[PDB]
Amino acid sequence: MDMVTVTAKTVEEAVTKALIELQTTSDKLTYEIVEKGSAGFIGSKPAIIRAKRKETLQDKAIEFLEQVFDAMNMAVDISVEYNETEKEMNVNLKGDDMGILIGKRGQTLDSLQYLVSLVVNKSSSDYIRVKLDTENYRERRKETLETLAKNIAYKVKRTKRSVSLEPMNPYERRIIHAALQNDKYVVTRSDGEEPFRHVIISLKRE
Amino acid sequence: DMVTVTAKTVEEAVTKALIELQTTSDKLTYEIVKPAIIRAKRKETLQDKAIEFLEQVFDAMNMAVDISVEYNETEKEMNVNLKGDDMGILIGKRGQTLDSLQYLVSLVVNKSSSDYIRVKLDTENYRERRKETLETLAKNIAYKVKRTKRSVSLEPMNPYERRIIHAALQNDKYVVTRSDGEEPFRHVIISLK
Repeated sequence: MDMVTVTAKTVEEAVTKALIELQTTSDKLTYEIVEKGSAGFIGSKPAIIRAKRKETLQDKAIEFLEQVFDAMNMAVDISVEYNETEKEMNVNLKGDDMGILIGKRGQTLDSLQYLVSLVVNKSSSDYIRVKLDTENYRERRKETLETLAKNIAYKVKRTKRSVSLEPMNPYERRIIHAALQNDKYVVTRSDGEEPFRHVIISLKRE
Repeated sequence: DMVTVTAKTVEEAVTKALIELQTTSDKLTYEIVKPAIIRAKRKETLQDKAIEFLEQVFDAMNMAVDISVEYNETEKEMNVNLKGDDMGILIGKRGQTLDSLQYLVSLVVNKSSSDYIRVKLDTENYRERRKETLETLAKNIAYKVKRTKRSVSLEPMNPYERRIIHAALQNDKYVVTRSDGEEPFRHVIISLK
C-alpha cells in the first residue's frame, strides 16, 4: 500500500495538499489524521495526515488473486481492463506457471473467476461482470474442442466403434454436445460421476 | 524447522528419532551434515496443506471460517468441513462457491502428492440437504406439469444442479427432462410426455 504523509497548517489544508500530490480527487481519497495542528501567538504546530488513493476495484481483484496464486505457490502476471460504463472487468493471466496446468486451465480459470467475482462484487453496489482468462485460452480452447468433436465423429463413423472422450468439466462437455448437435450419423451423451465424467460418442441408430 | 539426532554413520542415525518422533520414513525430511549428527522433521501433512490453503483464501475474502478435515489415508480420501457464523455471507451462493473452493483445494493437495487424493469440501452437510430439496423440487414440478398438462422452466442453475434434476425425473413414467438456456441462465425444462 502506497501512503504519502502530508503536512500543513490545518487538517483541511493537508487534505487539499494531498489531493494535489496524489493527483486523485476528493471522492478518491483515504486518509488518517496523525495530528491536527495548533497556533498560539506563536506556539504553532502543523497538522499531519497520511493519505493514499481510495482503493480501486481492479485493486481488489489483483490483491485477491495474488493472495490466492501465492497460496498456490504459483507465479502469475495479472492485468485488468475494467470498463466502468459497461460495467465489466476483464482480467488476463499470463505467466510461465500458468502454462503448467494444461487441461486443468478451464476449471481453474472457472473457479478462480467465480471467486474473484464474489470478491469484486461484495465491494460494489453495481453488478460487475468479471471475466478471467489467459491469452485467449477460452476461445482457443473452444475451437479445439469443437475440432475434437468433429474429428472423433469421423473416427466412430469410420471404425464403427464407440469412443469415450477424456473427462471434462460440464462447460466443456457442452461444447462437444453442441458441436455434434445435428450430425446425421453420430450421437453424444455423457456419462460418469464427476470429476471422471465424460462425453461418449457413438453411432446413431434406428 | 527441525531437530537433531546422532548415531553411527547417518543410517543408524536416520532410524534414530524416526522412533523418538513416532513418524515413518516416507513422511520425514533429512539434513545431511567418533561422532555423527543429522537434522530431521516430520513433513507437512496433506491436511496441514489443505487447511493452510483454505485459511489463506478465506483470509483473502475477509472471512473467518472453521475448517476441519478428516482424512482416510488407506482410502486416500479427505473430507473437509467448514462452518461458523461467517458462512452466512455465502447464503445464495454456497454451492458454486463450495465447488470452486473444492477444485482449487484438490488442485493444491494433489500437487503435494504422488498417489491421487480424492478431496470433498462441504459446510455442515449442505451438500446433501441441497440435493434433497432439489429432488423434491423436481418431483413437485413433475406433479404440476402433468396436472396442467402444460410445461415449466425452472430457475437458472449450474450444471451440477441441473444433473440432480435430470436424475430425479430420469425414470419418471410420464414427463420429460430437457436442459436449456445460456449460462448463467441455463435451466431445466420439464415437459409433458
